[PDB]
Amino acid sequence: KTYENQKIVIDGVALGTTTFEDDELLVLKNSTLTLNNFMNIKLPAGISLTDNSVLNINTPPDDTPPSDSYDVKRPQYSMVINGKVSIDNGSQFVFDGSSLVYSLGPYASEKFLFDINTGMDGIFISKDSTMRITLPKYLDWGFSHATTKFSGIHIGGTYKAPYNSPLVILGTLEVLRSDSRTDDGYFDDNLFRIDLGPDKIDENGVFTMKNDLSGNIHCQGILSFFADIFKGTDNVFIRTIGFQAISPISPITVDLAEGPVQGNGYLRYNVIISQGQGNGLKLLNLQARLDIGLPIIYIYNSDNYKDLTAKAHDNVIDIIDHSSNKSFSIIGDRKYNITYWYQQYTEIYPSYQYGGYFKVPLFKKSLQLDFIPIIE
Repeated sequence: KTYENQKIVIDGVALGTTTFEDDELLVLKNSTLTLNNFMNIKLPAGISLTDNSVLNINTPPDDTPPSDSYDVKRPQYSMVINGKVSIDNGSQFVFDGSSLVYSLGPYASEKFLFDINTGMDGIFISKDSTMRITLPKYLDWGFSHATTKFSGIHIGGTYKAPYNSPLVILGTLEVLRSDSRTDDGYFDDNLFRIDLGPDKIDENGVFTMKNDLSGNIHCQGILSFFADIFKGTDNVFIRTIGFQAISPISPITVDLAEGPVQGNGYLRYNVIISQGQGNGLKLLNLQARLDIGLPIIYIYNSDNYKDLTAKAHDNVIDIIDHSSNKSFSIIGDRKYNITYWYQQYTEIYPSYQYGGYFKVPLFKKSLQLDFIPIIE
């Protein structure tokens, strides 16, 4: 169903349904389409906006006071877009989920689903355009609290051989929190993980588009990478609270001004990298402060876990593998002095980091850095 030069608001309660389904590609040209009062959006063929178009999705209002037993009996919210996403010529996709307020983090992770999972045609935002997503909030039990259940959203697609799912963000991708920083000035740990990109990238498979991640990328959550979505883009610049490179990533610059995260009485950065990472990662606003824990965590496997160590010189942080004698550096913006220590997980007490839309491999080891005072 195509829409031309129109302004239509489609309303679930007026219509008598909380499912808004469209089986054909949802095409907008010079139109503003608003979807209010829907609990389920299913667009298995994707959306295609152009010529100053606007897709507005607003989670239906809720005045219910946030409670535990309400969260159990709550209907589920789910928005799944498949196929392809295209936003061209100054168009916008504006999702707002602030009306959705949960009492506990693990409940938010199952009663809220936001899944852009495209295929061979991928996600495309022209540099004129914007994709803006305002998240729900939850009141307790965030990333610095108990394990396993970590709320997330996915922006990307799965790989289906031989077709990669491309990610082309020339414009603005912006994910916002609907809650404010705490009264102490920091975002608290009531975060969403933002799974960006595909599960894997076959450099030899087909790209209906090479990836390009040069646009305005600003995510108020824990970004999560499972494939090297940055290879082939120079001068990537990401503003986020933290991130999670579960696969090695190519050179980018990440600005952590919105970190560190406040939770359970302490501050910490949420920066994880994994085995295979090597040279090219630049961090901005990584503060060198004793009251901030875990500036960098490095997850890996080894038969001799002591093989990986860390040392900082001035503003450079070196991760050293003494087995292979290779080393790689993370380049910050201040003078750092660090110590390192280890965490080791087992097949029966595993670590799955902050979770993932795709199944996170088991990293039995974890090299953890911490700030120590600088030698005069």
